[PDB]
Amino acid sequence: ITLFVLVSVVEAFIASGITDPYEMYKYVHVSEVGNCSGSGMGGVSALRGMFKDRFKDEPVQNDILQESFINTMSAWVNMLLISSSGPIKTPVGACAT
Amino acid sequence: NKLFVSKEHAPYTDELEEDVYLDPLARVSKDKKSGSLTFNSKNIQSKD
Amino acid sequence: AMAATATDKIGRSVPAPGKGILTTAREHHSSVKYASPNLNMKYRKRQLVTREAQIKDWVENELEALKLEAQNEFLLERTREIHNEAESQLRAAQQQWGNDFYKRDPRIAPLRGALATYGLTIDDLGVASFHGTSTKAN
Amino acid sequence: VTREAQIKDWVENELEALKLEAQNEFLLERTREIHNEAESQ
Repeated sequence: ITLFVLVSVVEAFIASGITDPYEMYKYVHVSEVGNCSGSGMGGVSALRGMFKDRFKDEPVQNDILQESFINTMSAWVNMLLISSSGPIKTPVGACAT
Repeated sequence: NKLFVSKEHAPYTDELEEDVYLDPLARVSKDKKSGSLTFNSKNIQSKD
Repeated sequence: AMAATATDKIGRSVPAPGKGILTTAREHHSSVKYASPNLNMKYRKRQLVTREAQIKDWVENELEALKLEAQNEFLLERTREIHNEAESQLRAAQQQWGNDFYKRDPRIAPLRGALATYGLTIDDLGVASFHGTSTKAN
Repeated sequence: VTREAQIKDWVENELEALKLEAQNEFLLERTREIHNEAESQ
């Protein structure tokens, strides 16, 4: 799911004509770029890891738990592309997210 | 196959990060050498 | 008085805590030789009282104009609106000088402005409840 | 448009009051604030 989000964020910025996100900081402070996107369920594959693959002693990465959080997708977006210190409000609204 | 390009460093160094956070008028600028947007120490808490 | 969130920066550690929340204290000091009157509450209260006089002037014009536009149903419906407009102007004035006087001022950090709204200063913040998790990094 | 006229009236009072409170550093710092107040109104 995080890969779907990363591609979507990059493409959305291309549709805005912003190819380098740091260009945003020529106009605004780093505390003024937010991410309010969310998810109904987050990283369900990581949840399967924790609840089933681990129960069968399959090899599961040690930090699998962090990858299941609904807000981890936005965390990776910031950690790989945006590098802002703006608001981060992740909604969970099932099908109205 | 390079629409997505991962950022390796923040626009500020670890030495300037808190200065950037505490200066609401801090803005990046094109780095002459690297040709990349970065925060410049002379542009932090400046009268300009 | 205040609530805010903040992310950190480029990294590869999801669980690592960072210092983005420090932005809550952001404040431009390049020019601080003389004090800003915006931070003085006596000065803000003077502007509010001036603006409040102008509003009641505005009220009397719109009332008399309605009197000429006139009848009971017409007057009650229009009168409710003009006074509703007047309350909106008063509340906008109060928001300008009492609640949000610092939002446009880069020389006032959000934390400082949140406290100064009620006449407190940075030295009045007595207790910090720490996330205090008992981990080394946090 | 009515309210906009009242604001520029307010601007001229605060400008002249500053002129009497006065110098370069003092004027630039205070002037930035009064015009910032006027934009807010």
